Amino acid sequence: MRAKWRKKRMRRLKRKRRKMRQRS
Amino acid sequence: VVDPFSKKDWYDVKAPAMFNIRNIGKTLVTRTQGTKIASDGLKGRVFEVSLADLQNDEVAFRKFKLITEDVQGKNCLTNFHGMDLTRDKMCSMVKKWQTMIEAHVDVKTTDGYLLRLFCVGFTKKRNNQIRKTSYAQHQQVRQIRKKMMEIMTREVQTNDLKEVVNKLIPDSIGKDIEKACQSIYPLHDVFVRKVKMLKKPKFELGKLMELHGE
Amino acid sequence: GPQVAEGENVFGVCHIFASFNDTFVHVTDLSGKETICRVTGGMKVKADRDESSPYAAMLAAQDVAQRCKELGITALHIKLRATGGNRTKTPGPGAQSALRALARSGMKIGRIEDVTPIPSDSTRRKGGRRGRR
Amino acid sequence: RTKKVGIVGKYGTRYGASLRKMVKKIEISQHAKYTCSFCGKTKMKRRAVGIWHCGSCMKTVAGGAWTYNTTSAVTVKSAIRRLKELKDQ
Amino acid sequence: SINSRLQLVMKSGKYVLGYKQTLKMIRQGKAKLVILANNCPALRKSEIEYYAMLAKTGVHHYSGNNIELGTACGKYYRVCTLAIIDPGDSDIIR
Amino acid sequence: GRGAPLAKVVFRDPYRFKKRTELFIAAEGIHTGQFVYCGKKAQLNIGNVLPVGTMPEGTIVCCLEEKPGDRGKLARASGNYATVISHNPETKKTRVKLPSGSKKVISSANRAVVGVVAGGGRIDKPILKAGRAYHKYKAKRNCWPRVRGVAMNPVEHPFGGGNHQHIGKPSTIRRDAPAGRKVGLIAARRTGRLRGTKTV
Amino acid sequence: TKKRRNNGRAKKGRGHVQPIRCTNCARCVPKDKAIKKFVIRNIVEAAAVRDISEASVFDAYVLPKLYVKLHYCVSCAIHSKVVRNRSREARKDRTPP
RNA sequence: GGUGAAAUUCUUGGACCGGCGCAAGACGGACCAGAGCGAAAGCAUUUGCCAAGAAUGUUUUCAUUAAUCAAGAACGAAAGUCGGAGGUUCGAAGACGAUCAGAUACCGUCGUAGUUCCGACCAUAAACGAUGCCGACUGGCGAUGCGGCGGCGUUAUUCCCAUGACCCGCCGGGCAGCUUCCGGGAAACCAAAGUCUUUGGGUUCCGGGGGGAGUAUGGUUGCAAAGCUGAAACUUAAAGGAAUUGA
Ligand SMILES: [Zn+2]
Ligand SMILES: [Zn+2]
Repeated sequence: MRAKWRKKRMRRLKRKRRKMRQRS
Repeated sequence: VVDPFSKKDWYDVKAPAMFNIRNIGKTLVTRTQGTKIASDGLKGRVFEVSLADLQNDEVAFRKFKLITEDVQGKNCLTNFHGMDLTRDKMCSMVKKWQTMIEAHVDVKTTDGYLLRLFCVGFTKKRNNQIRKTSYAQHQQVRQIRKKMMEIMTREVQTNDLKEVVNKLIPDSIGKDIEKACQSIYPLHDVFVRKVKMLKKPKFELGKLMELHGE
Repeated sequence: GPQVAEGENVFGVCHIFASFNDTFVHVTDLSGKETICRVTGGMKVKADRDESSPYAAMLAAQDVAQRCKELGITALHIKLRATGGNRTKTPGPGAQSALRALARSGMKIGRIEDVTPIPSDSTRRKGGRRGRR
Repeated sequence: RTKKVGIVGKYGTRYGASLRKMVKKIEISQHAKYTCSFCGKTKMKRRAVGIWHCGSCMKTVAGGAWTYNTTSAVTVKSAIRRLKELKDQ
Repeated sequence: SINSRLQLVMKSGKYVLGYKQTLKMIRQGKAKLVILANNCPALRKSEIEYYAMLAKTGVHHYSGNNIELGTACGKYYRVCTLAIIDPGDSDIIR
Repeated sequence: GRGAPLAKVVFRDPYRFKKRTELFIAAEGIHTGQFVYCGKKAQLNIGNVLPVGTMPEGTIVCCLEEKPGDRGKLARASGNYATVISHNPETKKTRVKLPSGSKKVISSANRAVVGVVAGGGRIDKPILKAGRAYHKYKAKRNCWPRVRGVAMNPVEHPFGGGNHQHIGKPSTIRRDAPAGRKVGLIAARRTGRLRGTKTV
Repeated sequence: TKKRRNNGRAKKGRGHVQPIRCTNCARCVPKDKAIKKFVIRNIVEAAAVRDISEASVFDAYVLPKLYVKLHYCVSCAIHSKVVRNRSREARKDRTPP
């Protein structure tokens, strides 16, 4: 994990999490 | 197959007869052939003629450009239209740790020629001076620039294109500005950076013939 | 050619546009409105690689000298240009060799100028700003 | 009374939020009263599209569709003045 | 600096604001300077200049409009025509 | 039916005692009580009518004549204008940029009004309503409620019919197609989303 | 730690510097931080000047010079061999001779 | 035209070139630097106008009116969003051409959004002096800006003072090196990163082994992307800083 692209992956895991809660 | 060096003819260029060398060069031009005009085609041409070959004992870093006005048979006439000091001189007198002052002004002469004059000044470090920098304050630069504004207006507005070009040939305006500015700050490299026109009156054969025959 | 005495010289202006890819030597009358010739390093060599090499520039310069000697023009002033504008202010390698041949061929060369376009500040410069190759 | 809807509260939910937001800016400018440059009174209303009237000095001016002065008009007027001055001097 | 001189006429001098009062002052010789806004009606501007020519008094054309001339007089209303009766300051020059 | 406001201008007849009334396209900025000037010696002001030959380059014009002697044919819609590019005094021709971006060589004796047409920005506001669209075209012509050919039957449109709502054939049609066949995209040089600016 | 007190560039006072493209790899680098040198090279190589001179018409009055500005960023400054790495007391130096 | 070397591509309907003009919208090179101004982000063509400010000077004025600061507020590189003006040059996304086993990239040519101005959002960066503000003390040497003071002389306005400009200093406010066994520090290095166990001038923000984790959840802002506030369970004996000699 490079610092920035770990941050990008965490953001993209967060965006997927938000859509799951929205549909539920 | 056909070489275009025969379908054209050469004319000799003559500047106004107020310089030292009238002959400048021979410029080829196409024949009329019943469609185009060689006189109108040669009109609007501009030959750049420095003072090195325009005179014989003048500076070699002042370029004079001349606009054609009329054609007399095999002859081609010209007229001063603008000037610019060489950029190889330009880059050489600008150095480090010094100050430059510009001033641009538009002045119209009585003949109807609108002229935009640029003047350039540089602060002079004295012989004994030892300080690394020689800056002039914003307040001194503004009044120095105003001085070049007023001096150039006086020396151009009241003089014709005849007189103004005769004044710029020895660069007397650049020396006058430097000496007058020695009161506030003596200056070392002072000349006129550029002179360009903006408008012209109606072209007249009488004026051009008078200039070329005087 | 013009009808002039042997004691005088046929004068004209010459521009040497120098770049790192292809040098350009071009000769016209004083004003430049009428045109005498143009030779470059491109027409010299089959490969586009050596358009900027000195050897092709000398062969191109000899092309200027012989074809302009045929017309009847001998004396030429020089005005130098780099790529100019935004690109480098430094003339490329194809300037020394081309000027060497046009001096060895016997043509007269007098005043020298630099009329490279030097902006107060031109617009944004191609490339972008990051990474190389 | 409202948080953000302003003048487009008359449309309720009946169109998109973005369409109501775009028309909000235009409807404020098309119904505003501007200061008259001729008499100085703030009575320059809009009669129809492109027509602006002052109810004090009774002056009618051709203007913009929703605003009194379009940016294209100001630039053109300033440019024509420059071109006219260059012709004269 | 015309606005600073006008400010000192308001504190110390005498003046009339508005078009009807200046015409009265011109026709009875009490007007020393007359100031017109730039958006004054053309007919009214010409009439005041004619009244001032007959009464031999000066007309100054203020740079701004009636909204800005009134603000220059310290007032919260528009002023289009004003006449100075007594300067009290150095506005006599022009 | 016309977004651009119109100006009623009264002139004075030079041959008999009578005042003439003209209906101009109102250049943006003109006002009631203003004096407009028409001629070759008219000054360069917004609202004046001048030949394009006497106009300098870069001048913004509206209600431009396509051919000399017309009464204004180009740049007449609201917020539209044409630009003078260059003149050719030898041939008495002038190049003008039209509001579509096209470039046209016209005679220099063509006249035009200095400025832009009033009422610009009209297309910026969304119509927002079927009713507002209805009122817009009630003043123009009977064209507004547009049924789709795919929603029609094959007897009234080439795109009608089918058990699904589909065109069934390429919608790009040739220029020489008959009248009842020239539907869809007539002589399309390309289709789809544009990437840049397309011009001839 | 700080390898360089200067932090590589010459900018200690101001906040920003306009970038200049590298000659060898075409990479943007701040001007003050890049290795910038003035190169004067004769148009013709010193050994090769004579061949041109012999064929030259001019009475030894023409000596054209090619002057080209040089800009290398630091990643390829080394490859060029310019700016070879210095010793621990070495860094604190200047022009070189 | 361009590459280490090659090309896509513009090209006998005349590109490139040189000369004369016109239009477009950006940006102000060499001057311009351990120099100035602003609370910061920032600020460079000439000119006019508006309002403001530091330092200085003062035998003027109020006479404690005093500084960072919970809560609360305003401005805030660049990028991004909405909206309206034209796209000159550059240039995400994207496309095309080379280079290799692959090249989703570096190189070249275009190129939308963007890069421009205007109104409202967005509040982030290595917003780094990786270095809070107010206050006292605490070596020196050669310089720069401002203002004030003294002067042998040189020089221009000139014909006197005077006004400019150079040189020598002094005083107060600064941006600053450079040396230095002041000193402190783990050292690298620093007159503050000193006066610190011989520990107290005032006070705000902020850290408490490494991860989990700037995550979950709640709240709030945003058109979205996301921003602000922000855990616990569980898991690890090291992660780290500086410096020593080799490679
Ligand atoms: Zn009114
Ligand atoms: Zn590099």
